[PDB]
Amino acid sequence: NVFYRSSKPYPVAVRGEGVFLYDDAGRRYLDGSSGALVANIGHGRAEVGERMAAQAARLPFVHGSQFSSDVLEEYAGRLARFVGLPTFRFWAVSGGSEATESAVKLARQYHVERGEPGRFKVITRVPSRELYTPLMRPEAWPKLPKPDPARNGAEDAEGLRALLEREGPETVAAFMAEPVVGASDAALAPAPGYYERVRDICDEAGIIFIADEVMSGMGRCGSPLALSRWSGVTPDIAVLGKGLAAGYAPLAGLLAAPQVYETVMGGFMHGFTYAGHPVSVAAGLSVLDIVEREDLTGAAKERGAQLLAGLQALQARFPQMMQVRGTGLLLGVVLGDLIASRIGAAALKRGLITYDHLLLGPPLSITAAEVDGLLALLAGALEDVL
Amino acid sequence: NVFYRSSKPYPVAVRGEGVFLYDDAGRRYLDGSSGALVANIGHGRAEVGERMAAQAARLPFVHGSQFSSDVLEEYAGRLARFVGLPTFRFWAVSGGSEATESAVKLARQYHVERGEPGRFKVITRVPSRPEAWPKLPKPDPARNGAEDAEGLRALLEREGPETVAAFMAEPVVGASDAALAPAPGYYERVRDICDEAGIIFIADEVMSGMGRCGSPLALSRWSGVTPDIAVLGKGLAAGYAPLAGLLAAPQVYETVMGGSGAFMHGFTYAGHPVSVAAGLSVLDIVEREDLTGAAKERGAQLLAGLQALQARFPQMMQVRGTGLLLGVVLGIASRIGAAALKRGLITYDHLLLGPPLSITAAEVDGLLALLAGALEDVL
Repeated sequence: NVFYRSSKPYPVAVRGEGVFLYDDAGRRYLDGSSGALVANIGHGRAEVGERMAAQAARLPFVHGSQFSSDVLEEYAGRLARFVGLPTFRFWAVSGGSEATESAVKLARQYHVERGEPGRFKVITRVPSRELYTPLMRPEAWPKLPKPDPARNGAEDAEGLRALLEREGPETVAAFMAEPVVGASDAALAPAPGYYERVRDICDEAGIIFIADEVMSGMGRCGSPLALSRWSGVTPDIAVLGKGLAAGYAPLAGLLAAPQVYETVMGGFMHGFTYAGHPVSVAAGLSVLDIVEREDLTGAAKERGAQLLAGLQALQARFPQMMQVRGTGLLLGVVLGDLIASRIGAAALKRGLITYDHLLLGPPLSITAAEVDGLLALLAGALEDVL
Repeated sequence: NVFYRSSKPYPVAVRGEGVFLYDDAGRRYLDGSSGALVANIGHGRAEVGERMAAQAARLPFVHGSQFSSDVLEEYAGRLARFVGLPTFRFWAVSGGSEATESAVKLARQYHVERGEPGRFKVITRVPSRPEAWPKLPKPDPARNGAEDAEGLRALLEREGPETVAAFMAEPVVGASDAALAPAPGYYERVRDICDEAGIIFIADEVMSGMGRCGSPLALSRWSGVTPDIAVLGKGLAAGYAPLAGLLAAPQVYETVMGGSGAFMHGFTYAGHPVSVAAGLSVLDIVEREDLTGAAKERGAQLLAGLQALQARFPQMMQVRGTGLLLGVVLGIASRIGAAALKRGLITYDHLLLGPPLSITAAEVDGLLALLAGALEDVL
């Protein structure tokens, strides 16, 4: 009675242990992409399950329009401190899209509250009521060129000033970007100096800098927030998701600078039935305890380096691997002729889960031996197809 | 460090037990609207917690583009059977809006697969591009059910059925018009009109379903009528997990699968094992404690209580109720809600009421006593 996403055959999963998944045929798979870069701390954590059970028995649900909860109050502070934004305000939601839309809405409202309704444009980067209707206009979404990792970071970032100049800085509300790109361009990352310059340009222009960390955050890239890898730069709004509760509960949200929060509170949103959901928040808190206790951020750095080195080593045997990239445990492989689905299918056949581009990112808790196993499975898939 | 929704006070809740909530200040509140008609089986069900914990320890997450799960396969069948749509296909998502969005996209894709891309309009009903969303007048229970529904056919002829993909409606209206329900014969006529027009009938039971209105699905109260797509949420996991979804008739499912063979690619947590496990546990309880039957009994008691109050407060222009989904039309509601909260009663010119289906007879009387006090304060 399941409405499958497509007519293809869907294996039925029955168990998840660590970095592995098992189906109802006994087949075992190494979760090379943590599902969709979601299962950051691995599968089968009884610790998280116990925490969710305790919250369900104590206080499972309250609607945010009526009550806050002790677990949300606790988690908000814990999360803010972990990511290095101790004074920021946490807006909890159930998914990444809700979190992203909340961020955009907030950026727009911020300027309207300050008496600057002319600021409505939201700049985004390739390849990633009456007060809000301007966001519906095509002109509200100007595009910044794709970053060029081979160019001096600050110089590359200056492209933002150029765009602002032609758009008219007084018409711009914000600039939103994934510090390290996800699926759109597998693990593409700007050169050093890029975000430091972006932060400064945004401050000069008076626009809100939104960091989309839905995929790159929570230790994934070897740092609490990937943006911090660039001289500790901090955004005005950080968007979180997927890895927040690491697959244990539908949890996402954003962290807003005090200035932004206070502006909107003076003079935010209504729906979201499960926004701030106690059981889901408890899952996030338990996951955070683990991320910190096991120093998975540090683990992502070490294991990420090992996996990247392995992918680079494979290029000699498979020169069809046009480019290999990685920041922490968010890596990418660009393929070409001297398909990503063809190699993905072959990988699955061999028991390797993956996301012309291949996005890789196993659980931050993966062991060194398991990283080598992942590489061996990938080599087999490449051999089958190439 | 919490980003509150507004500058007003948001008491910090710390415990939920049965139909009661308690804050860190010691205060107790009677959850008269189950939050937002979400907590259908009451608060603090350790049973559900244990089921979620067991799932988290066994298989917490798989992405639907890669794997299905044994718990989802189990739940899909159990849910389908419980709601009276045993052969329907379950599409799981994490929230009501995702479910409704999915239903509309499915209805539109259905016609595209059949070579009728012109059918793009989705008819909805007041007050639940503009031209793509025709509006049917709100129901009039004072009018004959079939007579009232006939307006849908007239609207179809006005719009041109060849340009319509579906008709979506809440069997019993929610907050838009507190518990407004059509007269007998309404949906029976709707079903026939849709069949004749060849359009998809979508029943939005996100608030009205899962026993809320004294039936597995509220639509069934109208001669067992079944939709082509039933949208569910809220009461699904009853506040224990963000879970929602839709059940599609085999005809609809097979048409998409037999055509392009693909539906949707978004929704990271769609089919989420832990949330689905909560839904399965909630379903076990709903069936075991016959909460659908309870809603009918407790609902009749609460409605009678509201009608008695109406005799005292003529400002209560209308008092309505279907199972435990009730409404009070005033001729104001906001002030009553504020006065009620001060007295310890949680509420949703309309007042929507709907306590947990597990509420006891004594607790219904307690709810009525608190409401009476709030009414006296304002009226």
